[PDB]
Amino acid sequence: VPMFDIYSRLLKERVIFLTGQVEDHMANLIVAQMLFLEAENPEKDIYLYINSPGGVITAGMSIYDTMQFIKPDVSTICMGQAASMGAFLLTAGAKGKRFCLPNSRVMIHQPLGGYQGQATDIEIHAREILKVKGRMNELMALHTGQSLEQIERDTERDRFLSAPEAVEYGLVDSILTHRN
Amino acid sequence: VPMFDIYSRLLKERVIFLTGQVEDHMANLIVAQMLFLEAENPEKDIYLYINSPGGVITAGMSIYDTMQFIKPDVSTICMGQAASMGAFLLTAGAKGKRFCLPNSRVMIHQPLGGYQGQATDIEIHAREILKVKGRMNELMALHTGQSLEQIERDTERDRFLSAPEAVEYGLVDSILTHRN
Amino acid sequence: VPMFDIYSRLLKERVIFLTGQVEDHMANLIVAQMLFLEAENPEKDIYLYINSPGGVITAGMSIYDTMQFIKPDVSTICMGQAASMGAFLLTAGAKGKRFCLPNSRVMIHQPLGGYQGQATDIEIHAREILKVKGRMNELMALHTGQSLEQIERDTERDRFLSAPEAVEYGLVDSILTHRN
Amino acid sequence: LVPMVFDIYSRLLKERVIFLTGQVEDHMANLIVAQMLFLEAENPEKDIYLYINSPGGVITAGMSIYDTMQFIKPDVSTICMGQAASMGAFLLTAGAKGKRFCLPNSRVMIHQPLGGYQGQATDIEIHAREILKVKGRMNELMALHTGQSLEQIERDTERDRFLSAPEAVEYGLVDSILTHRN
Amino acid sequence: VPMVFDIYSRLLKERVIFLTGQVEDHMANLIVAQMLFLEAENPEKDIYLYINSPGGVITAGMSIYDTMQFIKPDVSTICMGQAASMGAFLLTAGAKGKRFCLPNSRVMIHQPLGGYQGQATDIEIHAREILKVKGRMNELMALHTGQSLEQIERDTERDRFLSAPEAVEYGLVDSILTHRN
Amino acid sequence: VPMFDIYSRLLKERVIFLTGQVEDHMANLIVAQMLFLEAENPEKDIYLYINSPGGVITAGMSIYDTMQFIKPDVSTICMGQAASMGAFLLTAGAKGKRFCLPNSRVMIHQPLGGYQGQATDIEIHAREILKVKGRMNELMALHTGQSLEQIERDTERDRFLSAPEAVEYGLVDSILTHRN
Amino acid sequence: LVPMVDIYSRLLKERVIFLTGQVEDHMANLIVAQMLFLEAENPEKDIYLYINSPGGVITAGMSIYDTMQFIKPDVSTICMGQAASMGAFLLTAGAKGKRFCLPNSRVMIHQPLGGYQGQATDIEIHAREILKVKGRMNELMALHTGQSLEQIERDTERDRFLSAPEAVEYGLVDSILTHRN
Amino acid sequence: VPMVDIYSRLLKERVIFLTGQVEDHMANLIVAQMLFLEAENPEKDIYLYINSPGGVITAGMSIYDTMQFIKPDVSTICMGQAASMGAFLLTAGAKGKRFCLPNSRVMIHQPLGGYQGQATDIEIHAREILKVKGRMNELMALHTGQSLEQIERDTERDRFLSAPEAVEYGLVDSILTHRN
Amino acid sequence: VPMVFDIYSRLLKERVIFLTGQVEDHMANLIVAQMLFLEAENPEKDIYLYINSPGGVITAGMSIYDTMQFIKPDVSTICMGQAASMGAFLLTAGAKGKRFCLPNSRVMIHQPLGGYQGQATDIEIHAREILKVKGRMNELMALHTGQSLEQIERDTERDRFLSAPEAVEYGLVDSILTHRN
Amino acid sequence: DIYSRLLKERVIFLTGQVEDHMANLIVAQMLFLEAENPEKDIYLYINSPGGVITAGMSIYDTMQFIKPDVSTICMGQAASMGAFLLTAGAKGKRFCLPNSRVMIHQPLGGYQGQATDIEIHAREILKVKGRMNELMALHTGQSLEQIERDTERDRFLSAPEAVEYGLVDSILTHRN
Amino acid sequence: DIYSRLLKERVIFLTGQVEDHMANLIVAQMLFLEAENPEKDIYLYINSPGGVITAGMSIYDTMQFIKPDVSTICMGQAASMGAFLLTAGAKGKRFCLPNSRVMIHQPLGGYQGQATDIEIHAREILKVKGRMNELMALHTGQSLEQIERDTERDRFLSAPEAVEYGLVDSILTHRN
Ligand SMILES: CC(C)(C(=O)NCCSc1ccccc1C(F)(F)F)P(=O)(c1ccc(C(F)(F)F)cn1)c1ccc(C(F)(F)F)cn1
Repeated sequence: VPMFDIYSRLLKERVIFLTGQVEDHMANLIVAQMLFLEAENPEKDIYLYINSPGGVITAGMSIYDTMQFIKPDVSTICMGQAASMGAFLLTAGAKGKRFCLPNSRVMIHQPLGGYQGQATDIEIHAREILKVKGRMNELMALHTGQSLEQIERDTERDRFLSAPEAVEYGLVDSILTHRN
Repeated sequence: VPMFDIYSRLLKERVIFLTGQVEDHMANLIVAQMLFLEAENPEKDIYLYINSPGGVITAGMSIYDTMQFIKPDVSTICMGQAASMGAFLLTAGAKGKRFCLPNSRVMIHQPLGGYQGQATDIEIHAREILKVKGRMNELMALHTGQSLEQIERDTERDRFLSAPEAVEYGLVDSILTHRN
Repeated sequence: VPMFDIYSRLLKERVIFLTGQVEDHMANLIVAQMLFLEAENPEKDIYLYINSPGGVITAGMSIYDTMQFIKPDVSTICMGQAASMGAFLLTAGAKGKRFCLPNSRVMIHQPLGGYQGQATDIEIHAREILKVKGRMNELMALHTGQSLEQIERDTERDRFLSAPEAVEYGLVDSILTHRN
Repeated sequence: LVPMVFDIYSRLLKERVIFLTGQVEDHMANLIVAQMLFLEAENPEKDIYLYINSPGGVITAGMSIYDTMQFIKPDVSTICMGQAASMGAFLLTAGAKGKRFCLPNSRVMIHQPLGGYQGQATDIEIHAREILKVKGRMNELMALHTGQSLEQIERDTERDRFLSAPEAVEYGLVDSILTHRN
Repeated sequence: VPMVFDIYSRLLKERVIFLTGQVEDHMANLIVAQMLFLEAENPEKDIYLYINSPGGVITAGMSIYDTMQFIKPDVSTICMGQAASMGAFLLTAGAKGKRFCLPNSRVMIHQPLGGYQGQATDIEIHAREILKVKGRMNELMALHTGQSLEQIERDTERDRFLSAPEAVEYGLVDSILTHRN
Repeated sequence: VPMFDIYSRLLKERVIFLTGQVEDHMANLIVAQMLFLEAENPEKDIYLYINSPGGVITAGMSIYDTMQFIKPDVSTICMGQAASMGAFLLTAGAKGKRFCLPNSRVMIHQPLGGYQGQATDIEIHAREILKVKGRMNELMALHTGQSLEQIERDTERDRFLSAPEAVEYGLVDSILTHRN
Repeated sequence: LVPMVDIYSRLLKERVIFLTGQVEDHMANLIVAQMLFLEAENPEKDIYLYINSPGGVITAGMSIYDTMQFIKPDVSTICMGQAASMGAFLLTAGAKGKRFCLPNSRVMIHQPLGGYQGQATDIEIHAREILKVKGRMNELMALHTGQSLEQIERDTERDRFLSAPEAVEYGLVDSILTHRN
Repeated sequence: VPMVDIYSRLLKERVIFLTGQVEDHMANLIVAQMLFLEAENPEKDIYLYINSPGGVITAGMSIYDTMQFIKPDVSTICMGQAASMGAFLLTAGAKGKRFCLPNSRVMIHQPLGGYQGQATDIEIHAREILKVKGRMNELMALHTGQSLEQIERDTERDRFLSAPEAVEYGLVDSILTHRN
Repeated sequence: VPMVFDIYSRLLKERVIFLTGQVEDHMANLIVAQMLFLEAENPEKDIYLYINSPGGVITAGMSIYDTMQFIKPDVSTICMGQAASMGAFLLTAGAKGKRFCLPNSRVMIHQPLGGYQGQATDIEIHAREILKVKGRMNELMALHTGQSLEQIERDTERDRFLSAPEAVEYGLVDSILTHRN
Repeated sequence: DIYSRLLKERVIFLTGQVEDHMANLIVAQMLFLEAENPEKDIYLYINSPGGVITAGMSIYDTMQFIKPDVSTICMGQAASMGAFLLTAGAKGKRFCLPNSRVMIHQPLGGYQGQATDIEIHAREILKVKGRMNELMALHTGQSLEQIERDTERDRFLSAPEAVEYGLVDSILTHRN
Repeated sequence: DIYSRLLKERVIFLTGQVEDHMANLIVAQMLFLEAENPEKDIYLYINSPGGVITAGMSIYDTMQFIKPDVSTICMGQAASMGAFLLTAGAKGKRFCLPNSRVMIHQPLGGYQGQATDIEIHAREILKVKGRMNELMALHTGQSLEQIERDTERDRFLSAPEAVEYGLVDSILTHRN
């Protein structure tokens, strides 16, 4: 990692990178960077680049709730891909400030999970992932402006969206083409 | 491998052994041995020893359905232990002809299972193991003579029964102790 | 394996066993027995017991065409479970001679596959698994009496059937309960 | 690598913020305990802020954080982020009353202690008694912090039980929901 | 194995041989030895070769091929589950008129696969070899199917599946085998 | 690691290195580098050395879209090799500022991929990788000046380019041999 | 995995011995044992040794070679699939006029491979020995093929493939075998 | 392989095979065979084919002492190779009846050993392998008619002998070439 | 590593770069980075590249080689220990007149090594490509040694060791450094 | 940086298995010391079982090339290449500590491949053995023949025996 | 840093198994300390089960050779070479803590190869065992005969037992 090191200087310009699989510890680092920037200045926008194939729902939810919680607007920019929990956090950005780069791609689907144990415990845990599915679809509908029923239909199986399609789906607000 | 071998010669006396973990192939051996003894003589009792920790539920139901289908009474004898599907196949024997040896032990509990994938598939497979729990419990009421909601409670967790409690429970009819 | 071995002894009664995963070498053994049984007496029914979770499609189809090609009717009996390709070969028995036991279950779904390579290669194998899915669904519709659409809608995701449901669906013609 | 501003987690310690993240075990808990003492040392009056995102973990390790939280002069305010299961739910409900929060989409799981032993029957009895004594006390400390009766906590912890943020408020595990900063 | 002689032994005295699974030296040698035995036992009756194979080692397949062409008996081939690559090749190499697909078998054909490791000089020796192997396999297939060598070349560059009807139309087999007479 | 290391020192002169496999994390660091240099001087050229055999397409597209978006020209110099995604990122520098060293080579082909699962899902991901192949060829045709179908035939299979043939093909503009 | 009537045993009654797979001491000893036994059964009748091998251990192979020359009966060798390296040597080692290739079989010849680990002094002892075995192989190869020593040397420095026809014109084998007459 | 049993039938002609690594169990097999052929006719010759890289010394000496002990002369035939303890049992056959096939080769050397532990125990074991080295060289001098000192000088390092050389050295009496 | 700045960073101030061990992409890049920094620091003062290497990835070496010829300053190559294959190639590629062995270093040359696995068609592609690489390697070799391309071809078919004097005599290096001059 | 401080006293440590990267870090320290001062001695401490010859030769040629006299001090052991580099110190400056031990033997090697390549690589290791022997004779003042006779097998020398043999010059026991 | 900081107070820690690289670290710290002040005592805390003999001997020859006395202090355990280096300290300046323990025994070893080589390496470990036993007798004041009767098998000495044996000079109980 080349020399403030490269990421930490970009953090001074309110830039945060979410990269790779979503799990607790990289999630916590994003949360901490957001909380830190809100302290440095609750008025200025935060920029979160998202290149991710997805990952742990509860961990992405910590970034989501931090995203809504803090004062600053969190702008999202998708480069490479934003899949599943990655696509969910991209559309979670402040309305009007969610972006895809021209050849970034997006994928949405339904929650994934797995359990082993007794029938009683399996029902508990299956009941809970369905509640998570419903919560995601609602939040998904809310950020995209699609109906709940459109989210449900379209996430039952993997659905890919090009950058233009994700603009037209309401997942992002526009494409970043070149700096003016 | 003591010797025409010791199990095949024991089979000549209508004696079938269900040892160890219950799965598709060992269960198939027993299905075939029962079919064969039935072909030899539909009148005579068949003796099914059971020293088993349990195992795959559908594998066991292939034995259960075969026991109930074939004309001969299938007598069951618990030596060692009959746990989970082992207990089930022991109480499935012809009423009056189900026996624990003096120190054999019995354990009953609910189906174990699990699966991983999309929420929608998790739901389908949770539903299914719940349906199985229901049937298994119904079928246990049938054979032991206890109320459905008694079985449901006695098997939510691991529940041991000594040979006496297993008779008093309805699982077996009597204890074997000394040949007459 | 008990002793003439037990499976050989029941071959004499024109009973074949399909147990466990469908793959080439076990499927081959099953085919070899059908050809033998037909060469012994092309007019008598053959009895195929099925307890399997499914397996390789081409291996399963090899059994299927043999069942149809040979002179005898092939009666299919499901014990334990007949899943995926096991459900297919179950329903492919002689019309009117297809049976579930009271407590066996059936499950149906669409083909599984997978491949790695260049986009062009992926396309060739993807086209092929869809054709196979097409063929399987057509045959399922033929053997159950259900519309092609019904089959396709019901096989996108794993669907379970109790023995009663398997009869009401056209997978089997009746339940075997006791030997009359 | 960690971004620097002081790495990121050190700067947020200045504002008296501490993250509990991932599996609870001895060294990550001892890290948290050490921060809680530092904070109490740097200012015995100001509040400490403990972010919890955890599936739980080793009970004795969690109980080291817990006793530190009660022992210290500072009120410790806990904030659930993605999830607080098992020892994490316990430590969440253990923060200063009125200062325990769920983020709107965090979730809480409660259940009973896991464990087990291997050895002679005589020793199996000792270790079974111990985990039963532990389960008894934990139930009591959950009843105390949540406000639920001891019997209720028992019924509800025999099996896994999920609570959303609002249900966690209604249950007494947390006090309110943090939705937008004021 | 199930007795009646195990069941393959029983179908061997009816001149049925089973090519099943991957093609390699030892299963291929086993098929060759069955043909020679069936040829000794009666060189005037046909041999029945059931093929359910995904392919395998080319030189092991060619010991089966040369043995079918060599022995006096005709070798009739029936493809039951799949016959892919070397599997398809041995299927199409049966006695003309006596090559069948069961109705739901499939066939796949393509070009040789291989691999070498070592010095440039030996890489070239081996690369040139497999190209020649390719040229002979394409020739034998054209011969047995009646396609032009050029057609065989086009259709084997990449994997190509043929259903049982399509195989009949391609020349790869002679008839489908539906219900026994 | 000869250290403020040597790459940080080369960064000062707007020299970025792309070495080895393309993947999310080395790709993210090149994007962070590119962004940092724009912020320094959004007018001064940036130089990307490419010595790579390829890697994950979406990770390369994260770098590709960053090159086009940022205000500065990105000059691409290939040393050693630019294979697959590496060729793509090479041909994607500024027209006129794309170089090969004398004995470096270039290799181009089509997307490689692999999915497994249900036939329906195989179709979705097969269809996505074909979309990816088409959009890759379009941008390949756009940056080299060849036609969509010339790129299409030349990329069905692995195709090697000497540094002269790279120039002739429009993959790069010229060859650096000695420093002026 | 075998059929009974056992199949290779039955083919042994026709004086047919099989050399499949990699040459190593134990598979080789099995072939010497069948050769010795077949001699004792009748020292005048030929022996048929079908060869489909990539090669293998030299000494293990030399144990089949010397058995072949030692025994009274002629050992006719037949290549099916491939006879590579030690496999090829044993092919061309058959009785003169009775070594055959099947039409699409193939043959590859090269030089001894080995390796050693140890002290310089011991490295020399073993390197010399593998060079001496290389010299004895090229000689016995020059003998059985009718080629000069120098030609065998040049042609085996690196891997060299021979089609069935090129093997006949090289002296490895006497003639191809297309159909049972 | 080939039960027709090929090794059993050659044993009836008094032929024993020593193949592969010399260890207690295969050597016990050779001993058991020699014992049996003595008990069958203590006067006819026995024929030990040797193709062997050597092996454990005490395992081998059990074969050696059995060869001298039994009334029958044990003719030895090297075939392929006889190295180390293979060479020793080769030359240990009956005088005038030790043969090499023309292209067999022999290798001789001193014993190999390995020990770990306390210095006091290392001495006890190093003393022992020197004793075993002295005895082996002695016996080897006695069967080759070479001096002890010549044997000692030649076995310090690996020495290869061809079939003729092994005759010249006295390890075998002559070369079998063609059956008379 | 010892600090002094660490020992290698300190020798970089004296314009000394170390090429140690297997040649692969990341160690090659650090070498290229170093040379870009040394030219920038002073486009005229010589660069000293110590080489002790058994070889490695050709494209990775070729990134070093082309960086060496592009940059303005002369690159002086000092062999110590061993320069084998691509390491030999990079040592003889230093500034003409300034390529050295130390007295007991040894050099080894041979032809490219590679390996492919796949369809026959792609095997053709990659075998052609490695023959293309072998030719240019031989050509750049002859250029830097002065030997005829034919001589290079004959002497790199197999591993060929050269002592320090032999490498001087061959054109690989220009002289030997024995004691300090 | 304890080795860095000790480096300031012109002390370089040869520890453990000899291979390319540690040899190269050995060479880099010797060049740095020469540049810091070409007239002062360097002290190379050796505690090694040996290792890769070409790696040791890169250390050996550097010791001869650089201007400073490289004194060698054996502690623990110097076996095989470790003892070659010990005997290659500046004459009169090669030291054993009282309870170090020295082991000389012959090159070890191994190849796999074609017989032609086996002969190529075996010829080479015999060439290496001769030059190892040549240089061993050179620094100990024994004859090539004596060295060839003494190194065919493992051979242990104690500090006194290492002085008699010529491998080292004397024994350090206590600091004067 | 905590260990660097205790090194400034002339304290080195010998902890765990004795092998080449941890032993080199110890030797480097001793030469560093001797240079920093060749007149001031060095303190060596030993908590170790033993380990490689030649590595241990490089420590041992450094302790003897350098100017400063090396006072050794046993903490936890000093077994085998651990015990050897503990009795290696300056007479009068070797300590045990009250509840530390000490184990002595003979050298352990292992070779594999030709008989002639086994003899060579077997001979050498016996020489090593002689010198080891000779040095121990020296440092403990016991007779040679006593040391080897006592070390032929594992022998445990408590702190008072090791004072009485001559392995260390006194016990440390509380700071004064
Ligand atoms: C990128 C380029 C600036 C470059 O790497 N300089 C490295 C020197 S950094 C530097 C500079 C000033 C002060 C201090 C420093 C340092 F180092 F102390 F920090 P360049 O010189 C180059 C290109 C290719 C190669 C090779 F060998 F890999 F092929 C090599 N060098 C270059 C030249 C020409 C062009 C044109 F004309 F084509 F546009 C573009 N780029």
